[PDB]
Amino acid sequence: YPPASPSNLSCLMHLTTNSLVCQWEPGPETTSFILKSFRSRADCQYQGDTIPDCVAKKRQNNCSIPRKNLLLYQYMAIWVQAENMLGSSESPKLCLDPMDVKLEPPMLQALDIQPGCLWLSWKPWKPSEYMEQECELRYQPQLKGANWTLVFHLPSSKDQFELCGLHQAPVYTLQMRCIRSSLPGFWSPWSPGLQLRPTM
Amino acid sequence: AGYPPASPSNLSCLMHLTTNSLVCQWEPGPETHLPTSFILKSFRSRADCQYQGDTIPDCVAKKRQNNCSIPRKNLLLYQYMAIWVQAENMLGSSESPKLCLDPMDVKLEPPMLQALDIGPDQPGCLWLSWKPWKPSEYMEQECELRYQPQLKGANWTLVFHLPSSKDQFELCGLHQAPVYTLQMRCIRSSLPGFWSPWSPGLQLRPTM
Amino acid sequence: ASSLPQSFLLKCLEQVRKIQGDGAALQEKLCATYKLCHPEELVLLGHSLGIPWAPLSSCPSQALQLAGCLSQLHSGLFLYQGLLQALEGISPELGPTLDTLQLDVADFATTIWQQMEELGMAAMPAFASAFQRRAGGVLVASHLQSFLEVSYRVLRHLAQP
Amino acid sequence: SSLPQSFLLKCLEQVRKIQGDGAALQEKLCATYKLCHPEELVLLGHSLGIPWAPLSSCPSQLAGCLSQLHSGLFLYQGLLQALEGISPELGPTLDTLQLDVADFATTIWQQMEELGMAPALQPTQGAMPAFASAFQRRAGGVLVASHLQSFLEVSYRVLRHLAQP
Repeated sequence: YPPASPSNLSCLMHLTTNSLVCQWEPGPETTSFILKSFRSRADCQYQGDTIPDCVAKKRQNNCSIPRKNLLLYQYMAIWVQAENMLGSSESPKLCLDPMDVKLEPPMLQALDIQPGCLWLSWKPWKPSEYMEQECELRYQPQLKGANWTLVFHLPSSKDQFELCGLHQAPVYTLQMRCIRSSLPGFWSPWSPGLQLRPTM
Repeated sequence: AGYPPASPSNLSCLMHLTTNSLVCQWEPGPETHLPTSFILKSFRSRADCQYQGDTIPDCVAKKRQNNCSIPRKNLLLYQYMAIWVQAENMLGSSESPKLCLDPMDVKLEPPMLQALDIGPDQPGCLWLSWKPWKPSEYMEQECELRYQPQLKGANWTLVFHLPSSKDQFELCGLHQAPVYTLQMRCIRSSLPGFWSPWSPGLQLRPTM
Repeated sequence: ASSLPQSFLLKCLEQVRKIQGDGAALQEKLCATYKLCHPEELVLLGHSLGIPWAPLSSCPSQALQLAGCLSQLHSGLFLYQGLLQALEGISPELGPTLDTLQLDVADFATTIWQQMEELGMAAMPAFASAFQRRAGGVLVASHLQSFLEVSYRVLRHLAQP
Repeated sequence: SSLPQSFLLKCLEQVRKIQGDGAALQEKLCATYKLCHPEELVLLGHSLGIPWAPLSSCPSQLAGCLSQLHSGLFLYQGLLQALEGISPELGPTLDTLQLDVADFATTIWQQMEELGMAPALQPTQGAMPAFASAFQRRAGGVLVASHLQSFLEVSYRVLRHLAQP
């Protein structure tokens, strides 16, 4: 029957596959979905070139525009179209610069060589090494009382960094996360817990 | 016949320094045909509004008003708060999704830009001065100035990242016409905020 | 690398500027209405009335470790919030001005508290007469201003490491 | 300032992204053909006729330097086009570097136009070098990429100065 307008269309630039991956909510099952876009300028008012249509696979509620078909530090209008024999629905268009939309946590580790002290080092997630990031380090003694303490505004990579004052437990957990420095972007997920024993 | 209330949408709030209150507005959707009521509901919270802080007094919209305001006395400025609208009539009720904001992150008026007859006692010059909108002078802001000669599809020339106050600002080399049009707008510096509208255009004559 | 979010420090600096204007508005009112314009003159009344002052000794220190400075800032602000309440609005003509100032100050304290919570960092004088309330008003406004002028520096320093 | 700080911020990012693509290409030519020291290919630069984008002493007329930036880039996207893919093992790596130089040129060009800073005369691609044989295309690939790299090493400097984070 007539397809309902798809919703909650989101898009993320996957550096791994080097492609803008979009996904929508197909809505009340009743068809085919075609992620359609067009090159444009800001606010997506400019009706630029037609980015070749990406037709979603069978039971996949997402598509994926290869970077060969995208201008990069420029805006574009995206929308999904649901088409049934009884009509076609179409989602609201999004206006994004693909470079504005997915970071993976930085590589935190122990500095490979004082009491209550930990030496550390980290390097950014390589595929985003080009991006200037600002990170957050959070740590805590692995005690029954969960309380995280942070360190803000750290670089995306540190040669060596001595975290100190760590005497409140034999072991501490540390995680780190980064975000694009001064331009739009979301935080990366926190890096995996890192149990480390402060120099006891 | 009567329909249940639809979940309100496009909920937006603006902190007005003039009235010193957060004014929110939404779109109620299709006419229900029943006496349906709307209530602006909120509670103090924290970033990401997951934290259930103190409840903030309901704000019932007047009939025909798709907006409601929260007085400064009810707000905790510089902390986040969750806000949503609830509609309801005999056949049901709905709610808008929750909006998470710090009232101070959401309304500026243009800076006060004025000319000066500083004079050189050299051709193509103007001297300007500007002060920020008074009610907002405690927040640091940066401004943009745009000017253009009154010509055939003359285009704006821009000056970005300007200070919010300038006692004397020389602008020379304006030779394309006898009269130029200048305008300035400001925005909260380094923190969330929207650009103010552009001040009304000045028509100045450069020197000579 | 700081234990404080750069936005927190910025919102704090914005609150100092805001309170500094409120107090300025108050000190203009008291000098226009009651010709009480030079707090200097009221120096001794500071002891006579018992105006508690506020230290920030822990502030010209700290860095990645700064709960001490955050606790002084809060308690200092918390104190002036109390003294201003003690003035019982001073008078009808100054009531609104003083009220603006005390809400602002109170919320600035609250705000520093809740942030300490988040980050894990975890009585009043008498003023028994029109004049005492007016004088106490002039002294507390000026002690608040000194406190804030010192805090502005502590914060600017914290925000620019 | 004459330029939007977020434009300079994105510019500085594209320069880096591109330095990353070019390092990828050079890494690929070395791993795939043992061409690993452009110092050794230098003299073939003559032969090949690889030009050199000159940032005509421009540490600062933005309309003039931002345009020197766009033309340099416009030239390298020409040379990289000329390399006709280099070879199947390299086409993808090269194509990445190419698209990225192409966008940065565009981006810079659009900003200039929206600021009325664009050169009166608009740029037209030049007579691209003769990368006739496979070896010319590979050694062309090593050289062009090394030229591009020093170009972006200077560009990053002028841009980082303007854009004060």
